[PDB]
Amino acid sequence: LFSNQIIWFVDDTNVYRVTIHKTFEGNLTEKPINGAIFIFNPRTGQLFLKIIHTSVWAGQKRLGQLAKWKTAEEVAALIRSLPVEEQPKQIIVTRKGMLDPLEVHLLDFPNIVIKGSELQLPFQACLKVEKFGDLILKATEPQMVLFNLYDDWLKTISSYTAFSRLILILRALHVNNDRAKVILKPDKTTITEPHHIWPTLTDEEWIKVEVQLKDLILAD
Ligand SMILES: [Cl-]
Ligand SMILES: [Cl-]
Repeated sequence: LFSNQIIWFVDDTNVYRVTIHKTFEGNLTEKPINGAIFIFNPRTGQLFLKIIHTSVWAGQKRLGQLAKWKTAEEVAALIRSLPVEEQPKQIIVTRKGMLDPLEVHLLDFPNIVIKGSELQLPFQACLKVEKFGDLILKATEPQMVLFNLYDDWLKTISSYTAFSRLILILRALHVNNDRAKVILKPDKTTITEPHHIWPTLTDEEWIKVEVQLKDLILAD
């Protein structure tokens, strides 16, 4: 990572989502709720959040499988909307089921290398960060929203350090949301700016937070 090649991580985990309910009659219903594709540039912190509205599933079967294909279609659509100089050189899919759908959808983009990964990058943790969760839940149509997942960090730290910090945050939220949120609020006065994702912390506070997040992930 981090060279002069544009790299995107693509996480399709959260595209097809449902609420499972046991009815008074004893049967399970699985009603879809809105999902999202996360498309993430680890060098710049750019996130393209493509919100997937439940209308896309209307009249369809095997929604989990179809979701992989929907994701590939949407990644291709995003690429086509961008100038060539902004298109990724590499796409790293977080789940192996995306490899074949994305290959088939990107045949017109011979410069783009697609590969899988064993990295633990749980963008699903973002669903419990209110500023994404409510946005996704309340959407009434598909849309794409841009974010900067590194806030103002790159003013003083490298892309490598920023990526590592983000991964620790996401993995810790994933493992234990409530404890991660406490670690990320070290003082009564700790705030997150309205346009930021993460809290405003001193350098010293971040050092302590990063060790605590890592320990939380290790405890599993
Ligand atoms: Cl998969
Ligand atoms: Cl969109």
